[PDB]
Parts: sequence; structure tokens; C-alpha cells
Amino acid sequence: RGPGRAFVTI
Repeated sequence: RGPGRAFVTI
């Protein structure tokens, strides 16, 4: 699982 895989603009 992993709906939020955007560790850039966070």
C-alpha cells in the first residue's frame, strides 16, 4: 500500500 508516494513538495 502507499497512496501518498510523493515525498517532494511535502
